[PDB]
Amino acid sequence: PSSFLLVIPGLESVHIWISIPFCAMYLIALLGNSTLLFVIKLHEPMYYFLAMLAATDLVLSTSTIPKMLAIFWFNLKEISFDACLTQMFFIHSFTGMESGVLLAMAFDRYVAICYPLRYTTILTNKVIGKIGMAVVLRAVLLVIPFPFLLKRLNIIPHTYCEHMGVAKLIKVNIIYGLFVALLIVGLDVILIALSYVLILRALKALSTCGSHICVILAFYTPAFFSFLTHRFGHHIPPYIHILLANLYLLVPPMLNPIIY
Repeated sequence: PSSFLLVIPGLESVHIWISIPFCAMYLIALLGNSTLLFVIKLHEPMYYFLAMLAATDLVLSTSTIPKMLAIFWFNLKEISFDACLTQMFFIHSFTGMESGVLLAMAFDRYVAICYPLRYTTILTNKVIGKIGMAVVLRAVLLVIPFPFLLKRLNIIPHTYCEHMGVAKLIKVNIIYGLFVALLIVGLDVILIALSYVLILRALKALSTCGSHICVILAFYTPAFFSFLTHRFGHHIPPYIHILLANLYLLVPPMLNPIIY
């Protein structure tokens, strides 16, 4: 096909009033990430990982809001196929990178707490760069097959091209979609838990790790809520499902810069 006609389907009567929270959240996220990157322009590995997280988060947020805002305001609901594939790949790759960055931050905190005297000699600008490149390469490689698999095979009740939503237009893609979740997100939980049990097994030094727990709580718990509502949420009408997905995707960009 040439174009896709995107469509909150239940609340089709009033649409201007719904766009105010999304516009405000996008502006807040953009301003916070811009300030966080500007302040660095503090040369410590943890701050490097924080900067990478902020940059990836900002680029992810800027790739979904404008289409939704345009649909809400200008009622221009046509998206080219190439744009849909690009948006899908960008969204999924940036979610994977964000998870990888969180894992790297946890590792840095562990190596700081358990080895306070060998913290600099172990983490070297070269090794940190290699770790970051490895995380980016893993995310890109694991996100690269999705557009190809979809292109191997016209109304979307959503606001952006989601792979699960687009795939409804079956029994094979879901296996890989579940495998990738338990490789870049499922393994992050295990490694973070193992890096926290080891730290606690080892007071002021334990309070520096407090801010990093809030980010995990604000980024993982919405994911668990979305997973539960995407597997047992049948009685709820679809517009609630759309609002919940948008909120779960958008509020971590709002919360992250305000915490750090």
